[PDB]
Amino acid sequence: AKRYWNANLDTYHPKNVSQNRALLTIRVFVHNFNPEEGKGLTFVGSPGVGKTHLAVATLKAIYEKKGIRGYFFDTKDLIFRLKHLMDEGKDTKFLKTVLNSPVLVLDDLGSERLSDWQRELISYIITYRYNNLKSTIITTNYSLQRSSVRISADLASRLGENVVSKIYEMNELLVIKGSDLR
Ligand SMILES: Nc1ncnc2c1ncn2[C@@H]1O[C@H](COP(=O)(O)OP(=O)(O)O)[C@@H](O)[C@H]1O
Ligand code: BEF
Repeated sequence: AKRYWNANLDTYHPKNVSQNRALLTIRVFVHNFNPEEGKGLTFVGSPGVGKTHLAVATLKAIYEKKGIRGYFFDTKDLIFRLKHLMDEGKDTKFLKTVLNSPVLVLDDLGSERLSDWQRELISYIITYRYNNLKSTIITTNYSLQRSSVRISADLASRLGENVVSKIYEMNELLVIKGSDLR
């Protein structure tokens, strides 16, 4: 939540061409934002590059220029939460607020390997937000370096083809290639 208390599109000073184009693409996005269009952004790249930074920035910028309140979740944290109240039987209120949210950030989306019930929820949340035009921002890890449909096949390996296909329709892809990480 608030290790990025200071993550503004203003505190952001791009450190290369990649980070600069992302910033301009975000500013255009935040400016032209209709929650009824269900368009999001997808941030890909290595660790320390600033993906989560820009995702939190985008979430705030939307809220400070459009007044639309969204949510930031770590994907694993969101999944563990839900799986609990899924098999506790009595909290749907949290699930609806997540699914029906105008803006949702899925941070570190299934970066590693996931169990069947984790793949169940991810596919569920994304298909719902795909069908009901609910704008959703994603940050994800890309392994091998040098290859864009590989950002899709590498993602599809741990999420499935169906999901990555829908992620590609709704979102614009922004690769971030900073070096030296954090
Ligand atoms: N252009 C930038 N300006 C200021 N701080 C940055 C920038 N890029 C990254 N950071 C900081 O570096 C740290 C790691 O970045 P992070 O967003 O977590 O990268 P990733 O999510 O890709 O791992 C964060 O604390 C973030 O605030
Ligand atoms: F350290 Be990461 F790419 F959120």
